Amino acid sequence: ACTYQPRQYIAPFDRQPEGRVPGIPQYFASTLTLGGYGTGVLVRSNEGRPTKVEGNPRHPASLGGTDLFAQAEILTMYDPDRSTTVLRQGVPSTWAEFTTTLGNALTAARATQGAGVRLLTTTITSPSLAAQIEQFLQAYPQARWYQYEPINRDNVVAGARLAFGRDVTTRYDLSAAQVVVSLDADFLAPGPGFVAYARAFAERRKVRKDSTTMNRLYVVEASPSTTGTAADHRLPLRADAIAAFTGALANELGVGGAPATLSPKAEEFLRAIARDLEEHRGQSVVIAGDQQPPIVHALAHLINAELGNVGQTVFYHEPVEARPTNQTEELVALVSEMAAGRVETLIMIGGNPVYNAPGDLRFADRMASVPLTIHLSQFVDETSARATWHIPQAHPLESWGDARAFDGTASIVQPLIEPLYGGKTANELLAAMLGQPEAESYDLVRSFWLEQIGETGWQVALANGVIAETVAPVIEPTLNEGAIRATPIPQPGDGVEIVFRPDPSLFDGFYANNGWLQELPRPLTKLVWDNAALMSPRTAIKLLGLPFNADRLIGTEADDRERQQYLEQLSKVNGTIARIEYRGGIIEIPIWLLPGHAEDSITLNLGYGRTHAGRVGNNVGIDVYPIRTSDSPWFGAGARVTNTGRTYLLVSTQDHWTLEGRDIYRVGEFKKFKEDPKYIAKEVYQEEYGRETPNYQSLQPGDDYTGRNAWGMTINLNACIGCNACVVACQAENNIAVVGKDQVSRGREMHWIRIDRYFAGEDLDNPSIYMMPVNCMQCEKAPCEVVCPVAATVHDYEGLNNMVYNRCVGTKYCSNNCPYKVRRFNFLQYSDTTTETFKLAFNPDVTVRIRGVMEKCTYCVQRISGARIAAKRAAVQAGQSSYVISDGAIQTACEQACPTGAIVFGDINDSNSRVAKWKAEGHNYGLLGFLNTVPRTTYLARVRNPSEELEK
Amino acid sequence: FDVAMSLDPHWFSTIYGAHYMANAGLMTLAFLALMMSRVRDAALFREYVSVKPIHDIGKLIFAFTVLWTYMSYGQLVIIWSGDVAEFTPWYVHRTQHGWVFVA
Amino acid sequence: PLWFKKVRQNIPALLIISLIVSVGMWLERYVIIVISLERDFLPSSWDIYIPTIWDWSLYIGTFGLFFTLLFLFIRVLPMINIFEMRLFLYQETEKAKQR
Ligand code: SF4
Ligand code: SF4
Ligand code: SF4
Ligand code: F3S
Repeated sequence: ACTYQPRQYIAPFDRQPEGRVPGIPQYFASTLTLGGYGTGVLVRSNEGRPTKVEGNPRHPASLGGTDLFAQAEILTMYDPDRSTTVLRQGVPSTWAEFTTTLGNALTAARATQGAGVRLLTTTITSPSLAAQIEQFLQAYPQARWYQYEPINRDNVVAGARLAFGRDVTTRYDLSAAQVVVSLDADFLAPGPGFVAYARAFAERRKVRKDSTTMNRLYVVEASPSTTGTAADHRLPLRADAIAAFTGALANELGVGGAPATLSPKAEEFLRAIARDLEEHRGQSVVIAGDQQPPIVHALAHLINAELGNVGQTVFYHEPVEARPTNQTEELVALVSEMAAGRVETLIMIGGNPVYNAPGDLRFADRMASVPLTIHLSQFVDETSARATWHIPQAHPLESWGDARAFDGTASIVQPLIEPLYGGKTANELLAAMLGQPEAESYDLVRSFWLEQIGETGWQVALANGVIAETVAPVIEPTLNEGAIRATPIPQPGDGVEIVFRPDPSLFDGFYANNGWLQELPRPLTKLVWDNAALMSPRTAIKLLGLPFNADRLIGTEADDRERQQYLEQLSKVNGTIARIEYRGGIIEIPIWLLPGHAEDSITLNLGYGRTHAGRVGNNVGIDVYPIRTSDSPWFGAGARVTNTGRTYLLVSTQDHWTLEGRDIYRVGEFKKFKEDPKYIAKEVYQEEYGRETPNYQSLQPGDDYTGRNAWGMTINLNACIGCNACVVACQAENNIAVVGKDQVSRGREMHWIRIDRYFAGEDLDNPSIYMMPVNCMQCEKAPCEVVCPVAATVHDYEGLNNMVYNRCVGTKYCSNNCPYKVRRFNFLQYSDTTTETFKLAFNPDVTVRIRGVMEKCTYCVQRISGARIAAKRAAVQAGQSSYVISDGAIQTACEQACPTGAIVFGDINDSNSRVAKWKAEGHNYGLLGFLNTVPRTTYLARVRNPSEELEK
Repeated sequence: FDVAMSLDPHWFSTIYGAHYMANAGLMTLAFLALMMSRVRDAALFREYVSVKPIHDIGKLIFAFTVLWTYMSYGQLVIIWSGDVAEFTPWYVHRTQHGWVFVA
Repeated sequence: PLWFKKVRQNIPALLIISLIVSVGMWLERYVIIVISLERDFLPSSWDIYIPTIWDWSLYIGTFGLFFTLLFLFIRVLPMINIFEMRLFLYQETEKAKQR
């Protein structure tokens, strides 16, 4: 009641760490794996605790950039639902008891040759684990490995075996690819080598005044994605007709294939693809998606070889996946051995087989046949609950290990903290099965990596983020024409198809407990906390019997606003439950309207419906894995939609999918941009004012900002792909709270940056998608500052917009005057207070907001203050009184996360800075300029490079 | 709106016109006070007009003066604080090339 | 209907018109604030406003506090100014004296 503040005790160390300065965060080089392939990350430890993850500039596949999963691994480690103890049968047990039971069980196996012993891991690329598994197989000859995961690359290795007769790894160097063609290949999505491909593609799309060339992207996909956004031409073909499309493409170029009866639009698309190809030989690449059948991969290799792209844009290396194999076939063989009762012991290392296996395999029922089941899941997953001897697994941020990225690099997974709840790694278990219990994970990876690179090599590897000796050698395989020519090449049919796609934020369902990813609005859909059956408007009209024409969305420029109003009226059918019958299964999942979807195709997103997940996501979405089948894991044949009425509430962060004829998004052509980079701005202003220049006049003086630092930001629309990595980075850096689905339904999501798609163009059933990131524009004449009565929002000496939490009384007037609506309010108590692990995840340099205050983008002021203090201290310690900040000294979290490099931050006044050079371009513009706000965050208009045969 | 505001079709004000009525009311009130002082001895005022009507008209002139100032300041502060570029050129020209001294 | 004289002299018509005017004034404040705030410059920042039960409860509650204070005023203090009324009576008597 008195004394203003309590006692606040302070507990220091008893022995100081040798290399740590208290109050100074440090950085460590580790590796994060997505689908078994590694990604070098630079992770920040504040006082021995991981808090932020950023890119490792020294590591390929992460040249200073990360994906949303690498950013969200921070909160995934701090989940309060992670496993803490060993469970024999749900009973808390010990590690020594499990070791004795494993040794006794393996003694019985020693009487045989391990015939009953079976393994079950995911896509393994770690050399240490692969060497220990091989040693265990030499000790037990009749044992089998059997690796499987729901998001695998079985079609890639199958196509490589069909074409070259051996296992090869295909790498794409997009930096020298003027024409790129994607056959249902979502290479701009989180996958193998996603950051490197997205960076090279973006740097080829960043056009300037002196620029002279620009690459072109062709994509053919069933459901639109991030790759289709950055495409100059997009063809919404069905998922089954893409194999026949590839055959027709190979046939048109004069190479062995098969002609196919296709639509006139697909015929004109084949024409243009073939014409732009053959004119860019060695400057082109054809990419086949992992979802497409093996024949599509083989035909793509053949097309690339004939065009001369091999050795220039397509490179072949030795396999980097340890054992490359058809994982679904090995899973069928394992469940067959389980049904026959041959297996006696089944050891699983992650992957959640009970939830991830296809529905027609009945993994849970056959799992009872094997008496001893053992699992390491890092959570109490569904499989561990139905298994004996559950062993908690150590998080990648608290364990020793290694991994291999695409093209092979063999980076080290360096821990940052002792395991919180204990928990062993995979190689520790493999050493336990090798008669070596109580083996330290440090000594295991250190013993394997020694005697190969040396002690000085291990020290250099820990210092940097890579190992310089390990890289996949370049090989030259031979192509088999007869095998790839004599292939059935399946044709579409059987009616409405189902396309199984990984969820953009949840992947295989591992991150269903992560609040940051579950709340992240999905790209192109903007849904949160839920799962839906995505279908085009025409498909929903025809199949669910909805009373709309779907032809009124077609029109010209004269009736564009009327078509947008009809699309608004049509969006009212979102939420209708549909009883999809695929192959003996009814799913009963609500529907959602995605305009770009191909007709007669429904996209179902994986990773929902879990029952033994954490408190977050414990019962979200409808499980699609039961209807998933082993014969076709990505495509479907025939389905029965069966509309049931019985609406379900779906929640979206935008609720309006069309810009109502305003100057929000600017698009141009490269041929006209070359002659004059300012032509887009000269347009609009003529149609709005009759002149080529808007003579905006203001009544306020503002401030000068001449000899001082002026912080500014530039967003390049030609590089944004909607990967939503900047949003998770902003959440992880600025302690942004996580509200429930109920609070998002009422429009109370808290996000300092948001990406908006606007589905614009003719037809509105085949629309171009425009993604645009929006944060605080930092208006020099900010209207949000002239309305807050307590002066809680003012302006900074450097032109920044100061939003002070402890002064806001919460009038909510600062938001109504914000033209861009980039201010979020704590209507209730949103920040977590009780959970200790979430309190450990908070960034100590940012205050955690309480109920009744406002938030908005602060240009990551903690990093600006740190660099300014460091610059002043370096200036006075040398006796200069200069105080000068380098260009790359400050990097906001959204700038570092972006794998494409679309966000550039720096000093406006320093003319040699990258931002000053970018803002001087002809296509640099600021949103809502008619309001004299003078924003410091500007946009670079999107420039397109379309073909003349398709446009004319 | 038609005679005066249409001179610059790029600008419009909703309070305008009501400002004209208060302006015309102040002008005709001062005109009435002048003409009353002129004809104060017409043998009709002398027998039927006292100081009460003169005091009431003086109070009306005072009330219409503060009313006109209130309308003009209201229009100014609305356009000034909300720095929208479609309404700023009006007060730009009236504050430029010496016109500020008139204001 | 207030333009006419018979309606202006009718008591029930005045009560109904006053009630309708009060409802229309609340609707006008709603149109000015909520409708204008729902759809702004950026179409992506568009949403709908649906009031809950608690702000309604505050509304009826404010009516009750208003009427509680009025009932206490009419119970303790005189609701018509007395000395002004007797002065008005004296003024009307003087006016009738001067015809
Ligand atoms: S700006 Fe954000 S959404 Fe766009 S590409 Fe960069 S990280 Fe992804
Ligand atoms: S974008 Fe909004 S919050 Fe940011 S400075 Fe401008 S008005 Fe203020
Ligand atoms: S600059 Fe910082 S606060 Fe602003 S959007 Fe980017 S990460 Fe968030
Ligand atoms: S009005 Fe001001 S008091 Fe807070 S809610 Fe906005 S900064």
